[PDB]
Amino acid sequence: NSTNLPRNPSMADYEARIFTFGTWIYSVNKEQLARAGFYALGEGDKVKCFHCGGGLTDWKPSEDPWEQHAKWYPGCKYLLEQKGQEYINNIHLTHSL
Ligand SMILES: CN[C@@H](C)C(=O)N[C@H](C(=O)N1CCC[C@H]1Cn1nnnc1Sc1ccccc1)[C@@H](C)OCC#CC#CCO[C@H](C)[C@H](NC(=O)[C@H](C)NC)C(=O)N1CCC[C@H]1Cn1nnnc1Sc1ccccc1
Ligand SMILES: [Zn+2]
Repeated sequence: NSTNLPRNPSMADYEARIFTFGTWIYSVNKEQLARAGFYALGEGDKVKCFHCGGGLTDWKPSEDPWEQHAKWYPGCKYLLEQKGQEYINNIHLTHSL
């Protein structure tokens, strides 16, 4: 019929997300992480996408969350929505060496 809404529709609001990044000890921008649909799980730099539940760790001190979301989770709709299919495609294209 119609499909694909978020698994944890309680992390849909940016506020709810930066909420968790209060005790964030990492140089990976909390805001860009939250703004990218991410939220800390409570262990390490372990985050997830609120929509596609895509998990990410091992963040480099200067990674751009938006680039990572594309790469690891191309089929996220939230990503598609905020960034558009060219972005995702462009990211993946630059990757190629
Ligand atoms: C650099 N920028 C950061 C953001 C980054 O890229 N981080 C990477 C990362 O977090 N990734 C890579 C894609 C997946 C994601 C990890 N992930 N996925 N899901 N959750 C997570 S982390 C997490 C976990 C819990 C809560 C929140 C987050 C990565 C470096 O982090 C490590 C991790 C982990 C984990 C795991 C899942 O493992 C796979 C499912 C797989 N296991 C299987 O049973 C598969 C289905 N069977 C084939 C797996 O571990 N594999 C598959 C073949 C062998 C191994 C791959 N491998 N080889 N050597 N090391 C590895 S582990 C690995 C995983 C992804 C990329 C590279 C290496
Ligand atoms: Zn996602």
